[PDB]
Formats: sequence, C-alpha cells, structure tokens
Amino acid sequence: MVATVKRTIRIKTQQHILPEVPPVENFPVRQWSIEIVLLDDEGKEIPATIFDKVIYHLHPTFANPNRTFTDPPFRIEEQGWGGFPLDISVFLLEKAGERKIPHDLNFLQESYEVEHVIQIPLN
Repeated sequence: MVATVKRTIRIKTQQHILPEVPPVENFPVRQWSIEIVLLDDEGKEIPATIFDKVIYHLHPTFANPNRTFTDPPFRIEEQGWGGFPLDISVFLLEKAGERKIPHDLNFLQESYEVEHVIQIPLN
C-alpha cells in the first residue's frame, strides 16, 4: 500500500507585434502572455529532497522573478512595450524531473510553450 506522485509543469508564452491603430509619430505597441501551471494536490503536496520550481521572464532588472512551491498558478496577458528572454527551472527531488528550458520574447505572433512531466511514487 504505497502512494503516487505525478506533477507536470506547463508554461505558455505568446507575443504579438503590430500597431493596428495609426499612430501620430511613434507608438509601436506589442503583446505578451505568460502562464505557469503545475500540480501539487494530486502528486503529494509534501517536499522530499529538493522540489522547487522557479520561473523567469523578461529582463533581470525586475524586483523579483516568479516562484512556485506553495502558491497557485500564474497567468498574465496584456499589451505593452518590452521583449526579453524567459527561462523556467523545475525541481522535484534530484533525478526525477529537474529540468530548465530557456525562451525568447521578441517575435510577431509568438507561440512557444513547454510541458514537462514528473513522476516519483517510490523514489
């Protein structure tokens, strides 16, 4: 009689470069979307060795990046002027699903997203 652990990290990134509305001189507006989802209540909500997911997006001049350990999923999509790299690192124990995937945000009509799964029912 043993338990089971199944947690997957899914991050969606999109971007849109287009003015749409005729500007007066210079008004280049772009779009951007970033969401971070994962399991916890299904794959045991208790840590073992490491288990820590840290998301990163946009320039590092920010006050604080994204973190995942005891908080709900994230999802922000709006229009603005930016365009910078974005990488997400996932951890579970040691050699279960510890992986990191880098991405970039600066292309008209971007549709780049990753989905990684992690399973550790025994070890």
